[PDB]
Amino acid sequence: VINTFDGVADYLQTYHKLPDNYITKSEAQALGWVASKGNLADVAPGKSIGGDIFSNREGKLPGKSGRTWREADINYTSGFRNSDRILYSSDWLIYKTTDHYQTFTKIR
Amino acid sequence: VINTFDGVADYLQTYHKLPDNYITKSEAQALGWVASKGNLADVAPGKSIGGDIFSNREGKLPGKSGRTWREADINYTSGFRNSDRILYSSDWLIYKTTDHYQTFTKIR
Amino acid sequence: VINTFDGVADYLQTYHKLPDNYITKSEAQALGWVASKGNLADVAPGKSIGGDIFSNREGKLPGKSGRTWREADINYTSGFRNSDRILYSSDWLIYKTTDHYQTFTKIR
Repeated sequence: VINTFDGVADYLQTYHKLPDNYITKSEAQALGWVASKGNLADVAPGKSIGGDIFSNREGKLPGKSGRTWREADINYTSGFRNSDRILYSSDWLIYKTTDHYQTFTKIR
Repeated sequence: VINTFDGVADYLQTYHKLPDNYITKSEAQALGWVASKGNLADVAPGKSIGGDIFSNREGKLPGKSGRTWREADINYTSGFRNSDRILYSSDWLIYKTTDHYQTFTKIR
Repeated sequence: VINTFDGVADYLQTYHKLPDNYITKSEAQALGWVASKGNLADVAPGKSIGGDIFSNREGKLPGKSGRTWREADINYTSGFRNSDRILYSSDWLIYKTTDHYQTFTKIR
């Protein structure tokens, strides 16, 4: 019902209480809601996950002795992580994937 | 593949079973999926979180003896909670924040 | 700051490290982030939840001896599940709901 900055501010000034569409964290929890901790934006705004080791167990990326592969999320703003990743090797080859490691394209 | 109301209804009438893009809750779980309880819309449609105490440990909001601050989510429809909050004091001052308590603007 | 395929690839080639907006999974976790397992697209791309028994305890759907009701998600792509469901009986009657089982409309 009422959930805008000005709509809520005016209601608070007039009635001295929040509109009927609001419930406290306790009430929400009593109903079965458990706050998710999966949105990276909540704990680290403007950041993205990246720098971890990609095993390359499938072998779709070119292997070599001493070469390790790493990954980083691309196009992430907030919410759930997507399927876009950039893969880079210790010797600097760069690949991309937009389908969560199903296929790769060399981009440099 | 097939996931619309009419596409699924016609497939059910013709084949008497769901299309190959559907899996039961058990099957999804066997694969590693665990239903999230973080979407407030699932347990309380049309509602928003609001009314809880805001500590104001940082002191960006004007303090006073006997004055307590509370908050409420703004612009929430469903899914993850955003960074929009309205702050109101026991004596009725009103502020807003759009960056999850980083900065505040007096709006009344 | 830098999170596009070409922006990140060029930064990696020039500086040999990810931009300052990236943090590893460990670092994110140290900060309080716990990867959600609630996005079906992560474990089963292109799939939707469907085929489970709908109890019909409320009785808004026509009951009969030997008739069981089942449901399936509609319009799902990724992220949180929505409120769209198709209900079908053992004897093939088809209904739809767009408000998470509050109201139903016979569609076949």
